[PDB]
Amino acid sequence: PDREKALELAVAQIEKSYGKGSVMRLGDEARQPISVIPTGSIALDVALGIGGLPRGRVIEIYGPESSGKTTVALHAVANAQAAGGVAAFIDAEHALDPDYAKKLGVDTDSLLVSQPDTGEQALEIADMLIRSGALDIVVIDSVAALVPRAELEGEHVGLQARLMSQALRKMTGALNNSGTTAIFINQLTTTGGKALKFYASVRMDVRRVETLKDGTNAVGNRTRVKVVKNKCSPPFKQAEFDILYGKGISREGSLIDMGVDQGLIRKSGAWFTYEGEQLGQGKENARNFLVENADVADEIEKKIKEKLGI
Ligand code: NA
Repeated sequence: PDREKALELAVAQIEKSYGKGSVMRLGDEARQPISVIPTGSIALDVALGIGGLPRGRVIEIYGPESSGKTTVALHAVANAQAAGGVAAFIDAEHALDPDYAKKLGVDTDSLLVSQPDTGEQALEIADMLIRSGALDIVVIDSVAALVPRAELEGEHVGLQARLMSQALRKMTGALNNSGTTAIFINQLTTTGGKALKFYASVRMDVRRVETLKDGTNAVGNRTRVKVVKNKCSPPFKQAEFDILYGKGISREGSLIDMGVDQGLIRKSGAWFTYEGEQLGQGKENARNFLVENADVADEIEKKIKEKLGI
């Protein structure tokens, strides 16, 4: 009785002294912001607690080569644009496929792109963009590619981490004020991510778990994402979803998964049913049905959000 108040007091002082998400019980509900950047998977949006990526914060998305981390980033870009936002993409990798981006939903024509000469030029340009107040989202591809000028110009070793540290402490204020989200893509956490690990409000570990198949042909990959860090909602939640080659994150696939998870979609055998109606036999028909019938896919989306507050 007398200790329940001391803990509430303790938590409050921590909250006041260090910020809103400085301590949380893992069973807590998330405090919902006004706006967020949805990820493309409702499952991931739920895993993040606040229904998507936070605004005015640093995000890290890391994983192996071709884990899907860039696909997740590009979906964040599409949704930011889809709600009238402007996007930028700081590219030190030169791997971007705009056609793939296009099929996800990215307005590539409007997408600001920069291919900077050095790591510090990359971060300075990003910061220049962020302070404009005009961007909703900027993506940095990638952390490891942010090679310092000195190293590129042929000149001890350790200053890439120092470059990130310096840049992030300056960038973090610019992001809060602007309400711009910065997503750092990072490989396997790798060459400056040790500062990013503490500056990031969200960190997402992205991985392939199995190849999806249409008979013997590889159509895509089931993808798993763990929110290892989350300052806006309890951390350590994970989600799975499908990335289909040439299309990206199957929005409809996630609606079904979370649909059955939430009891909104029942399962009379291999038949997925919704509201007395039938959606399809097997996952693909249920999936294909939802894209062909966008109105019911939004019905299922609104219902899932209502049950969880997302
Ligand atoms: Na790409």
